[PDB]
Parts: sequence; C-alpha cells; structure tokens
Amino acid sequence: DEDETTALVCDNGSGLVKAGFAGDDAPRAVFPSIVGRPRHQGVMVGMGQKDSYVGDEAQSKRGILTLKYPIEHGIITNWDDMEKIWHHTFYNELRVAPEEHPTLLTEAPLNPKANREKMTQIMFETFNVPAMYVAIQAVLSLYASGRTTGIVLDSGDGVTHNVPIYEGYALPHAIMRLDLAGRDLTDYLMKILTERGYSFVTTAEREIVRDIKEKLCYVALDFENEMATAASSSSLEKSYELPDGQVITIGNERFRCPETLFQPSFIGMESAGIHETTYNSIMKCDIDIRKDLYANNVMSGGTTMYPGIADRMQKEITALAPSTMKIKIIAPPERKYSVWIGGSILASLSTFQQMWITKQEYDEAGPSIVHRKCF
Amino acid sequence: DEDETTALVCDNGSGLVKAGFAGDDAPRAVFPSIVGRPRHQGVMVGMGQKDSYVGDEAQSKRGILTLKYPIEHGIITNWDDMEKIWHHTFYNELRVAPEEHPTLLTEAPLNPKANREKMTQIMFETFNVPAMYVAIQAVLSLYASGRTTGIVLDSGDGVTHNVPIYEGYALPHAIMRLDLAGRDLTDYLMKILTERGYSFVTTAEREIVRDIKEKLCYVALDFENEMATAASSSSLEKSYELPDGQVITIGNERFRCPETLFQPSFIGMESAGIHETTYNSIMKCDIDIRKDLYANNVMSGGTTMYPGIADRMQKEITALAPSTMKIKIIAPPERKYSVWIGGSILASLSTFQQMWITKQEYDEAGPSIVHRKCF
Amino acid sequence: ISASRKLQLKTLLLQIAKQELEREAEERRGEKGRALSTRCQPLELAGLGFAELQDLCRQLHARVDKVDEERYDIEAKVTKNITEIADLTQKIFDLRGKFKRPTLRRVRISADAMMQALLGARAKES
Amino acid sequence: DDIYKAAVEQLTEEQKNEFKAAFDIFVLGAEDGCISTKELGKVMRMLGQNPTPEELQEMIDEVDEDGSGTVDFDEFLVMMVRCMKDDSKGKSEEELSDLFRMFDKNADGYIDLDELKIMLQATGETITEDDIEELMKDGDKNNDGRIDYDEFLEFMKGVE
Amino acid sequence: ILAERRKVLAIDHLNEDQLREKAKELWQSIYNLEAEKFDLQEKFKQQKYEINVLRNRINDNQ
Repeated sequence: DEDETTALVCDNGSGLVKAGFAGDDAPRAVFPSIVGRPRHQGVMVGMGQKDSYVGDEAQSKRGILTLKYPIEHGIITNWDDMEKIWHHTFYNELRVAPEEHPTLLTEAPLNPKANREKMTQIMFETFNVPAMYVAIQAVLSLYASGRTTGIVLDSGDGVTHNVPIYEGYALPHAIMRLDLAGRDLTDYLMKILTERGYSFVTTAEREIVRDIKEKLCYVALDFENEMATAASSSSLEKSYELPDGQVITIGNERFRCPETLFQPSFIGMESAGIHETTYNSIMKCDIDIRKDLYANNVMSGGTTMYPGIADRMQKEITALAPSTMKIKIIAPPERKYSVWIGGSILASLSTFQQMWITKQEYDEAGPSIVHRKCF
Repeated sequence: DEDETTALVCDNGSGLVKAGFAGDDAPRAVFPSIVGRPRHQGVMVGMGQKDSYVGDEAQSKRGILTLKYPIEHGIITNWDDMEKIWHHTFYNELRVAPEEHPTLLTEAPLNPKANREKMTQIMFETFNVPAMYVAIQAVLSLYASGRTTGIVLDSGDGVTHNVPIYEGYALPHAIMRLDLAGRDLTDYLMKILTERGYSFVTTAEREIVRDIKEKLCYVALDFENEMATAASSSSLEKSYELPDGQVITIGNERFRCPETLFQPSFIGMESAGIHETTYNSIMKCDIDIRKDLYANNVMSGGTTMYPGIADRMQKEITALAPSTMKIKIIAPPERKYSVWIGGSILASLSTFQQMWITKQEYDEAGPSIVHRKCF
Repeated sequence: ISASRKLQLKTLLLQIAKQELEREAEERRGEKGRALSTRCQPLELAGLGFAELQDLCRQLHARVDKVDEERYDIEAKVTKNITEIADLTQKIFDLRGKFKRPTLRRVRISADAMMQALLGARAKES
Repeated sequence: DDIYKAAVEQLTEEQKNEFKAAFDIFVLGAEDGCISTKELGKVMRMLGQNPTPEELQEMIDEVDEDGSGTVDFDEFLVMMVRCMKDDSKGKSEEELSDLFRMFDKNADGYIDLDELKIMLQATGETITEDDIEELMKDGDKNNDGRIDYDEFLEFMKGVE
Repeated sequence: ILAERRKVLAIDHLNEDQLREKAKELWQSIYNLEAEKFDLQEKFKQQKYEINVLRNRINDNQ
C-alpha cells in the first residue's frame, strides 16, 4: 500500500479513531473506538464468529453484541481493547503499522499525563514504533486551518479543551476546559426522545440515537425563535428511519440537543456554555493579544458540523466582547477531520523532524519520556 | 550609498531612539529604546520566533513579550541590547553600514562615565565605525533651537538636564541633575487610573498608559482651577480607546500626571519641580548672566509638548523672578527631536571636524579616550 | 504551441541561466585559485641564511594567524548574512511563502507504481 | 499545450492506435462526448471509485484554462494519461536563484529585461517575443519590469 | 583567539628541513585561509545579491 516510511497519524477519542498516514489530508479509514462482545449464548456450530469484535466489525454484528468504548473523556481506561482496535487499524485496514513507521498521537494540553505515558509505552513495546510524538490538538487544528493564532475549540467526544494560542505560543492561564462534548449532547437527546416515547437504552439503541443526532440536529443562530416555531409546528419535524423500518419523528429536540453547547445546564453541568468559555479564553489574555484572538475563533473537532454553529458562536462572542472590535470565526470544511489533518501536517513538517522521540531515547528513559520530550 | 561620507546620527534616550544621517532635517526612523523577549512557552513548531525583538519589532510583537529598556535614566546598562537596536537602526531603516561613516551619539555630561565610554566602544568595536563623537544634549538643543545662550529644559523620558549655556560656554556649577522625568509621569498615571477602576500593572499596560499620556494629557497653566472643574465634571473627560476595544475616560488625572513636573511630591520625590530647578540654574549663574538666561529658557526633549507647558513654565519662573525683567520661553517644533537635529547640525559643522575620534586614536588609547576627545 | 521547441528551449534555458552563473563563476574561481597560488606564493629556497629562515617560519606562521583572522571575519559576516538568508528568507517567506509545500498529496504516490500495480506488464517502452 | 507536442516527439503514433484499442476497452463513460463531472463519476465508480476529490472538482472547474468550464473528454483523459511520471528536472529554487543572479545581473533582486533577453537568446532554442510578452506578464509578478526572485521562480519553477 | 590563530611554530632545535617545513606549512595554511577569505567575499557577494532580493521582498511586504 505504501512505498515510504512516512509517519502514521492517529486521532484516538471516545467516539472514533481517525487514522491514516502522514502526508495525506484525510484519514484513510475511520475506526470506531469500540470493542463488541456477544451478550447471547451460541447454539449453532461452524458459524465462524469472533471472541470479540472491533471497530466496524463491532458495529456490523452489533445486533447481538454489547458495545463498549475503551476511552472516557479523552482517557484510555481499557488499553487492552485499544491494542486490539489498533492492531486492526494498522494491519488489516490501513495496511501500515508503527513497526515500520514513526507514529504521531493527538492530545489535549491538560489530558492527564499518565494517559500519554501508557499510549507511549504501547506504541513502543506492542507495536514496535521506531519513534513517537504526542501533539496538541489545538496545534494540529491551527496548522490545518492555516493559522498560528486563535482559540481552539477542539470539541472532542468526551471533553472540550478550549485553548488560546498566540504567535505559535500557548497561553495556558486562559485555558477554559469544559466537561461537555459530543457524547453528552447524545445523552441529552436520548432523554428528550425518551420523553416523546422512544427510549434508547441498549447498545443498538445507543448507536441509533448517536446517528440521529449526527444527521438531524442543528444549533441555529437563535434558539428561542427557532423553538417558538419548532414547538408550534410540524413543518419543523423530521422523521428518521430506524433499522427495522419504523420511524421516529423529532421536533424541537432536533436543536435542544446541540443547544447544550450553549446551555450545559441541560445535562446538569455548572457552565455558561462554549461561547462564554471561548470569550474567557480571549478575555483572560493580555489586551495586545485579545485583538488577534477575537479575530481568530477556531472551531475544530466534532459537533461543529451542526448548522448555524458558525453564526451562533460569532454572534454570542460579539455580544460578550467589547464594541469596535471585530470578532471572526473559522469553521472550515476540514471540520471533525482537522485534528487528524494537522497531525499529518505536523508529522511531515521539516521543522518537526527533530521533534520525534526515538526508540533509543524511549528505552533509556522509559514511557515517562513523553512528559519531557513532547509537552 | 550617500553622496558624502556624512556622519550618521543616533539620539538614544531612555524612551525612544531617533536616527538618520547628518545633514538631514529629521531622523529617518524612530524606534522605542526597547528589547522585547517572549514570556511564554512555544507550542507550535516552524513558527520562526526570535530570542529577542528590538525597537518597533519589540512593540509590534509585545502581546507576549516582556519589554525592557537598556537605558536607565540616561545610562546604558545593557549594551548588548543597544548594539542590537543600533544594528537594526543602521542596517534596516537607514540602510547604511557605519563602517563607511562617522557616528555621533548623545548624552548629558552629568551621565556617570559608563554611557559615553560604552557608546564609543560599541561603535568602534562591533560596528567598526571610522570615527566617533559623543555630544552634549544642551549643545545640540541650542543649535536646533537657534540659540547660543539660554537654558535647556529637556524634560524627556529619563532625566531632566536643565543646563545653562552662555555664549556657547557651559556654566556647570549651575547644572542640576533632576530625578523627575516622563517615565515617572507614566508610573503615576498607571496608579491613579488604577484608582478609577482601570488597573495598569504589566508591560502591555505600561505602554498603553504611555500612549494615553502622550495623546490625552496636558499640564495647564492654572492647574488649581482646572482641577476644581475637571474633578467635578465629566464634561472635561477625554475618552481613550484601549487595544481590546474597551474605553477609559480620564478627567483631572489627565493633567494631574504632567503636574508632577511642578508637584514632584506626587511620586515621592524631594524636589522643587522643574520651574524652580530652572530658576535656580539661572540664579546660580553670575549676575550679568542671569538676565540673558531669564530671557532665554529653551524647551527641548520630551513632555515639553504638553498643552500649557510653555505658559506654565514661563509664568512659574516669572513669579520666582524679579520685577522689570522679561522672562521668556522658546519652544520650537523641533521639540523632542531637537537633540537629534542638533546632532545633524553639529556633525556637519566645519568647526567640528577636528572633534571626531578616529578609529586609530581609539585603539591606541582605548575607550577612555572619550574623556580626552569629546568634552 | 506545438512546442517541442518550448521543451528543448526550457531545458536549454535553465541550462544557459546556470551557464551565465557558470561564466560568472569561471571569472570568480579564476580569481579564487589565482589568489590562492599567490597569496601564498610557492617560495624560493636555495642558499639562504638560517636566521632569515626562522624569521620566515615565524613570518608565515603569524601570516597563518592573521589570514585566519581575516577570512574568519569574512566568515562571520557571511554567517551573519547567512542567518539573514535564513531570516529574511524564512521570515519574509513568512510574509511571502510557506504553502510552497502544496497540498502535498501522497496520492501522488509513485504514480507509475500504482499504475503498474493496476496494469501489469503493458508498460515496457515506458 | 506545448508539452503535449514535445512528449509526442518522444515516441510515435502506432502506439496511439493501440491506446485507442485500450480505450475502446475503456471509452465506456462519456455523458456528453466529454468525460465530465458525471462521467468522472461513472467511469470511476465503474470500480466504485472517484479521484481524490481535490483532483476531481479541480478537473471540474479549475484546470479549465480555456473556459471549458468542465472536465472535457479531454480533461478526464488528461488526468488518466498524465498518470505515468516522465517530466525532467523541473528547475527551481537554488537553480533559479543562482540563475537569478545573472537574471538580476543588476545585483539587486530585480531583473531587467535584457539580462533575461540574453539568457533567452543563449538558451539553445526559440524566443518568441510573444513568449517574452508572456514572461513579462509572468516573471515580474509585480510586472514592474523588474523581478524579485520568487516571482521569477514561480515563473520558472517546475519545468524541464 | 588572536594568540592562537597561530599554529604551533617549531623552528628551534631541529635541522633545516623541519625549518622549511615549518615556514611553508604555515605558507600553505595561510594560502588556505586566503582562499577562504576570497571565497567568503564571493559568498558574501552573491549573499548581498540574493539579500538584495531578500530586502526587495521585505519591501514587497514592508
């Protein structure tokens, strides 16, 4: 498949792992961070079957499997399951592996340090990677976006980081990390769809409601006006096809789920929302920085695919921001993929070739080396 | 590169550096006397980024830099930083290498040796200038001002010189080094604006207050009636736009700051202020000199640009001065730029071509030569 | 144009441009090697007196020292302008380049290679 | 355009006939006598495929220099044939800079006309002042009759 | 650095062959440094040239 020892890049979240090789501007394939296991007793023999299923296998045979996610809020809690997902990712589907390629991982600036230590150990001892680097997701978003400055809202599956970067430098005192992400938005949606008579509890159901959110939901520039009509008229409803031929018809729930980004109180979180959070990352920086961060609100990660997000965010920040000042938002089509893409850019940059931890330095220092060599 | 091997002239104060070539009527460029350094950890790679920035680079990139001034109340204490500012000045804005041209630098004679010795050494050893000359600020100001007789009030960023000159001669016993300057006026304003609810404590904030002072402040010939009204009415407040779009209004504080020059107790200084110091320099001169200095008080340097300052000084001196006599102030538009203009004039005089230290005499004698050849 | 004229042109053109660099350079390195053989001239030997000989050893020695210093200065300034090439280059290039790395597509794999991987032995004259 | 003609100076035409054979094998897939957007789709999902859509929409709108507006038959053919790699020497930065020295003989980073004219005249082949008109449009991206180097670069980068 | 830009100068105890060796090995080492001088001038010539370019693009940007 490949004729060069290019670095490999993997963006591993509580949703899916985006993966491919450096030099591309997209992952080669997406690998859901899922390990599936049968929840039923087998009766027939000569049926093939797996002890455990991963990624797309886990989703394809999900009718009788319970599906578990090894990553919680950016932390791998079950790395034995991640090794199976990674083995499949590398050797079966991407047809590349760390064994013959250096590997770049994507992470948040405040991701618990022990999590990088374990991923570092796995790629060096299980997959025999010749070298490693763990990069900041905000950096990767800025490279993909064509910027050196901005507030990056990396919208992960289990956590949003929110870190300001100026002239290529971190401004860590203004990080406003929030325990709200795409997976929590799904929880709100399933609770309100439960109120309508469509409970989502078991694995197949959990996957369906996630799929409903991704295809039907939006934020809109004005929640209250959107609701005044959506709560009053069937013209704002959409019927989603469930796997068995039945449908679910969804009204203002279509936007109330996404709205949790602006209203975290919807899921019990003590927060004013992502626009206030973005505002504080800008406002807590020095006034000669603030102008450049107001001009560079960078949306990245997932949930940014919701219609109206660019307008909802720019308008709320403008309202919070001082007058005269111009507030601008970056929301490129390289959305949801921009962290992976930035990983490709960074791994391949000539300026980054000396930033790699080799599998020499690794064994002399051990896995904790990532804490000194990467960030 | 020029049409003559003209001297280059650089007027390096504690505030700003004015530079151009001898024979012009203006500096070609002005730089802050600043060397800036990043106070943040880089996150992105391949971002360029200097160890230090100088002059206008230091100010343009200041959002994350600490900004230091190599000159302390007229004395260079950091000559590595001044060498970098000078290289930038000479090669990037003037576009002339000193190796082919004599260079004239300026200082008060009150300066405790190190400044003229190091200024001479930097130009001879790091720039290989063929010749050097360290000039007197009072001399330069009087040439620029059209005088041979009078008192130079150069109340700029560092120190006030207040040196009297008669028929081109110094009257050194009457020179009063005064620790009251534009830099102290800025610090005072930062503190009183803090009282109003707009704290200014960081580098960016210090630069903002200096900009506020330069654009909004005035002294007033009658500060008492001016504050009786300014402290009572919003109708005398002037709005200033802060870099992030926020607005600060300043009332009696606008003049309260400049007033320090006449009320030095505002910054904890045991002094009579600039009007009495000027008066005492006149008084200390012989009785047949006093009358010529009373009639010729000459403004130079900075802070002499405040509205009401020429009138404030002339009236305060008149009040201290004897009757019959006419007390007068000369306040040319060559204000603040007058030392540089004088440098252009002096460097070019035929009667000053024997005053230059050659790059022969320098090496035979060493930098202590400045004490035998310049003044 | 039907411009094989243009192809052999531009090879010949980049040729002649490097060739004007090269005539520039023939002049330059003439001066170079000329100054080499002279600046230390193969010296003359027969019959001389010993004191003068040690004087000349010391002389050529201090000449090493001095010529060293001097070319080192040419270096240091060359180096300053080299850093300047780095910096003007890099930093104007910041004002002035940096996606010169294009959309670096690896689908621009060895295209002949993936081709052949999909075609076989039908690729022999090229 | 010109490149087409040089490369056909490499080899001969009977080759092209057997190409046409290969293509009767392929030529299934013109919606419009062209191989345009839907044809890209059709002949590429022939195997369930389509080019990296940068390539694809690129062919759709952009590489239309002429105002073809679309992937012609010619343009889909263009991608499918520019497949096998053969360009020579693509001359560029360090080349073009050392060149720029005598280009900008001015020693200034801004070429004048006749240094380039000399280089043109001494290449080894034909200088159409048509093409010199081209080059003034191109080289001096400033088009101020004097060329900073990178202007001349992109004016000369990437060609034999 | 001044004091040591000189190599070691050995012309005291040995006979005449090593004496001429000393002088002329100095000669050729000079000779070399002479080269480096000329050619760093040359490099600086093309250097100021391509930096004529560089300052041009400076202007083109500033």
